[PDB]
Amino acid sequence: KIIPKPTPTPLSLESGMKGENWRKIEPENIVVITTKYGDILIELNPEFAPGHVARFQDMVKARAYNGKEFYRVIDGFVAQGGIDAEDKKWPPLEIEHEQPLLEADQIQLLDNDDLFAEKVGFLNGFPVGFDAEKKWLLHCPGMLAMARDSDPNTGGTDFYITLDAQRYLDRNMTVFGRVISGMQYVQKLQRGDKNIEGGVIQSPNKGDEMISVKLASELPENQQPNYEVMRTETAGFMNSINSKRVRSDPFFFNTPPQVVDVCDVEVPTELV
Amino acid sequence: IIPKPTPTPLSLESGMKGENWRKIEPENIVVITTKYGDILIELNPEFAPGHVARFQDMVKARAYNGKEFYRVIDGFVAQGGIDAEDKKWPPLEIEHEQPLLEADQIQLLDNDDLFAEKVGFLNGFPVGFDAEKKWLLHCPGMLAMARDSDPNTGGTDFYITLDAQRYLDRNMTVFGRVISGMQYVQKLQRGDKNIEGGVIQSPNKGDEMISVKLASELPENQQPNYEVMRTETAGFMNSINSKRVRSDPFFFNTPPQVVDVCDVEVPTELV
Ligand SMILES: [Mg+2]
Repeated sequence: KIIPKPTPTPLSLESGMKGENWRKIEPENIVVITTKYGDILIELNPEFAPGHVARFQDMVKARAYNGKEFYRVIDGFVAQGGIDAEDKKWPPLEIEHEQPLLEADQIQLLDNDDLFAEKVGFLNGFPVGFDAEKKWLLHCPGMLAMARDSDPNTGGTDFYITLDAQRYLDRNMTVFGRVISGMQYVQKLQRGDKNIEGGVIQSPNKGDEMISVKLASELPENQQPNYEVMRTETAGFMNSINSKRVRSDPFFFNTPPQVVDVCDVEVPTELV
Repeated sequence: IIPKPTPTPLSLESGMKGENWRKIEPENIVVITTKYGDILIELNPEFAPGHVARFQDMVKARAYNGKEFYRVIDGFVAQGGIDAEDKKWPPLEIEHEQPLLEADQIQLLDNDDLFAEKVGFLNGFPVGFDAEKKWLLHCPGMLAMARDSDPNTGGTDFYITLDAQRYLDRNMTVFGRVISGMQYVQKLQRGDKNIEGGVIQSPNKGDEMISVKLASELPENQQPNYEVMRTETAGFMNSINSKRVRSDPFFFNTPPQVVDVCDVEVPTELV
């Protein structure tokens, strides 16, 4: 029995210690992956993939990922990890590769070209593509998505983090999170070889361990890492875009083009 | 200021792989030994002969041995070098671009690019060009020379791109590409971009370049022999079209027939 996708919920816009131009990340949507290198922190996105977020939370709370491995890692591509097995406790999910575009959705359009989509921009701090009917998350670097088999509804336990942009995967995979801290540790993960079992790390060697995985909500509040994200629908966010397009430093005797790759735009995200 | 010399064409000596491949000359292979493993880089005197010669001189003088990747910003660049003033190594004239030659056999990428009107490949390197000039692209895993605001101030300290930094194109001397050990570059100790521009702070130190050598400094049978596919040949198109045309039923939404010039992998093999 494949688990059907539930209805999406827009991300909370609760004001934080910062101005009304920022939103609090809810603690249940913060995942802390502890590796020997340090902690990888991820913001989950139930606005695009509520079914996968719920599943991920369940597995994390159930300690299902503790001691598991990033068993498949290809440099410059993705770092993939999970239970590396089928478990009757965790049946497959319906794919959540895109969502209906809603009238309430406040997308900040990026007013320069993109190679893969006619329209790209930002929605609640996440990079997105959209058309008249649909919206989807972009496979920018540091995005969390669910691995699957050829049939779309086969994902549900094993995930990957993008090491570089993989835009060709857009609208074919369930993206349900983004890295907000510790991306450097993802980059330290033991690599496999793409020409050997598709990057699966081979015996006698094993991928680096997920020593523990928790939700911030599992910690007592006074130990919870408090994160806030700039609201990308505000005028203040444009600077984060115009700083990369308009480069006036005398360093440049050849003025750079007024263009920025949507996946290079950094959304202000701060620990509070 | 050391003036820039005339560019020199890359060797097209055929290898074990055949006439559609070229051997990389050992003098144009740099081996950076880290605690993680070896980073190998192919130098490009076709674009930056002056910087290549300088870099070769410093490597042979063992000037980089025991030095650090002292400035590293995740997703940006890993910068290393002597991190000091040295009278032995005066600044070089910038080599940020070269005249486009009719003899240049550029393989044009026939899809859009965000930063340049024409992009493609020249002797296994990503390039941009117009009517008059050609330049190397700041794709990931490219080696370039750090400098100050004045163009002719580079010459000792270099950086390796961790991700594409195309906005730097035509403003910096790019003079090499990583051909092996990119994963080790990604393991390098990081600094913090909001603290001294990513310079790693005491008591911590950047990871050490334990040794830096040219392959040519080794005896022939210990030299790593690398060959690169000639990008002007028809065989190279697959490396492009494999990523543009994805017909696998895995994709129920067929990807657009487009590839970022910096995502194209030029066949490069150890033999
Ligand atoms: Mg990139």
